[PDB]
Amino acid sequence: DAQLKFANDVESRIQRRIEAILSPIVGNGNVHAQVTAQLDFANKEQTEEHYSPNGDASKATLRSRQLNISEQVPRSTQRNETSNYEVDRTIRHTKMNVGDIERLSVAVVVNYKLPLTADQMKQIEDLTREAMGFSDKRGDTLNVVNSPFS
Amino acid sequence: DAQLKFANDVESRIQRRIEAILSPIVGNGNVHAQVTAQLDFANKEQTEEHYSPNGDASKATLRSRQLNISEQVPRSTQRNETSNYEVDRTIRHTKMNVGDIERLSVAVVVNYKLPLTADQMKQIEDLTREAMGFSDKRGDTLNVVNSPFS
Amino acid sequence: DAQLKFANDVESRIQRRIEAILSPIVGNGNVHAQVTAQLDFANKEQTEEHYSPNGDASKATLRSRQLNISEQVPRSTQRNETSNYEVDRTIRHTKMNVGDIERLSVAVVVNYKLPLTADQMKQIEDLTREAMGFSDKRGDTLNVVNSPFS
Amino acid sequence: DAQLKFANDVESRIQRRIEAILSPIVGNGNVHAQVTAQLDFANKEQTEEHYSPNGDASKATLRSRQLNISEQVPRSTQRNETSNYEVDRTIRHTKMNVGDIERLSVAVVVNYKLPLTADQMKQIEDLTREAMGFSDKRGDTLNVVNSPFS
Amino acid sequence: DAQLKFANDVESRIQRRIEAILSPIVGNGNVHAQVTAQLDFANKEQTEEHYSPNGDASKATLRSRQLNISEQVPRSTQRNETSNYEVDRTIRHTKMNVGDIERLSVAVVVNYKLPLTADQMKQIEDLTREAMGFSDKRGDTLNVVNSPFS
Repeated sequence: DAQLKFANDVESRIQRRIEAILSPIVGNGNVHAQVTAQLDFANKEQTEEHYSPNGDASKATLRSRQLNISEQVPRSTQRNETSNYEVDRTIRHTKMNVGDIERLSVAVVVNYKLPLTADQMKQIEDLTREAMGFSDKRGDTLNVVNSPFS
Repeated sequence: DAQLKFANDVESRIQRRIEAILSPIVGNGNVHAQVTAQLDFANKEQTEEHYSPNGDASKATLRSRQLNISEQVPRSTQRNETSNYEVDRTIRHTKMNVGDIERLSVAVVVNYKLPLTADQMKQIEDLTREAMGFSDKRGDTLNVVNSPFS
Repeated sequence: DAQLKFANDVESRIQRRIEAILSPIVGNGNVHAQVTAQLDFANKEQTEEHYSPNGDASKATLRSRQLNISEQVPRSTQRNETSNYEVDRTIRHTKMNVGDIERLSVAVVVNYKLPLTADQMKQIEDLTREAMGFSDKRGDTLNVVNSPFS
Repeated sequence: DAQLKFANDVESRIQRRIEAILSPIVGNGNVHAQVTAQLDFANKEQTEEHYSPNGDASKATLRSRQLNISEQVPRSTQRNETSNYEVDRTIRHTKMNVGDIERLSVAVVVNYKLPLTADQMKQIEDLTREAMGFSDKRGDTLNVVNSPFS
Repeated sequence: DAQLKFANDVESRIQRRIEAILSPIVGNGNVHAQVTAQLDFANKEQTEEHYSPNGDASKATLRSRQLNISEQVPRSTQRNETSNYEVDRTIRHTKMNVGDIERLSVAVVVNYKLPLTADQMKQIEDLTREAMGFSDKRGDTLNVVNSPFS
């Protein structure tokens, strides 16, 4: 129902931003872009519970203790040891948001003026990458191609 | 719904600030910038509970104790020791805010006047970095390019 | 919602103060500054509980005691010792404030008059640092650059 | 909300005081100052509980006692000793105030008349330090610079 | 809120007193002073509980006693001794006042007439110190400087 409208709005934002940043370099209307946004709407909760290790005796936190030591001499021995500890704790209750951007894909066409060089193409690709909100974490994809218009 | 409007407002703030600081150096309208803000809306709580180590006998905090020591002479021995401790404690209840900036990305175009030199470009990049609120913690990204306008 | 307005007010205060202190040295309007304030709105509590160490017998605080000592002569021995202590205590309930400044970033442009020397630039940087409320604890950043206006 | 107004009032007080003390020496309006006050609004309580040491037998406060001593002659011995003490105590309930000054930073410009000498500059710095309410505990910072006005 | 007004009143009192005592010596209006009062508003209670030592047998206060002594002759012996004491006690409930002066700082300028000598300066400093309510306990600070007026 409304999910399509929300996705369309996000795509329109990113498209107008890319065109508005790249227009002053190449011209008024010699560039077009279309973006496809993979939105996620799955309601999601979470509850971590982290404990810091207290195995090493250097920073254990003893609340109690009992250390009995017998020794006879045929060197019989004995060593009992009860220990009650205290432990750190961290608890988060993260309730994710419905409507985030999980992945993007952008295709941009640039006009001749007649080929545009390689350095200018690379810097234009870089401007677009930075204007998208690019992130190699989400697996985003970009491809800018140069071909004469008609 | 409103998340897009809030993000648009934040982006507009940062954009107008960058342009207003960089305009007096390069000219009235010979620079443009577009920023993409990755906002986070996930409701999040937290509860730490930290304990200071009292393993070392130099600063333990004994509440009780009982130290029995027998010894016969065939040097039989014995050593019992019960200890009850007291421990420090820290407890925080951090309820994060919904609407913070998790990551930024800024693309800026500067005009010729005809190339601008390298030192001026570097100081302009540095001004922009400082005016953004840049932070290598959040993974922010900046790229300023110089190309003739049309 | 209102967080942007509060941040804008804080930034306006710091900006007007920096410009008002630096204007009489360099001129009426030959300087501009823009500041970006990283505000924190996360509601936060805390509860410390500190205990002073009473391990050393020089300043323990005994409430009770029982020290039995037997000895026979084959020098058999015995030594029992029960001890009940009293301990210091400190308890704070710190409820942090929502709306503090976690980090600042300031960019300032100064006009030619034609380069300004190095000593004057250093003292101007120092005036700005002192007028900000600078603090190397919060990780604040400052950068003042000199470039001709237009 | 109102925290900014309170901070502005405190800063105005300190600024007018510094200017009013330093004006009669250097002139009517040949000095300006701007101060940045780091105020603290975190609600804070506290509860100490101090105990004076009674380990040394020179000033213990015995409420009871029981000292049994047997001895046979093969010099067998015995010594039991129960002791009940009384201890001093101090208890404070300090509820800190919301709105104190945690740190200050002052920047002052003085006019030529043409350089002002070093001794006069040092005594002016000292007057300002004393008029601020300076304190090396809070980490306050002062810097007075001399530069011709325009 | 009102704390600033109370502090201003205290400062005005001390300032008018210092000027009124120092005026008849140096002249009608050839001296100015400005004081900065560090007031404390933290609500504070207290409860001491002091016990006088009764370890020494010279002034113990026995309520009961039981001293058994056996002796056989191989000189076997025995000595049991139970003692119940009575102890002094002092209890204060000090509820501090909100609005006391924790620290002062005074800066005074005196006019030429042309330097004023060292003895007169020292006695003027001493008059000011005595008129303040000076106290090396609170860490108060005074500095009087002589410079020509304009």
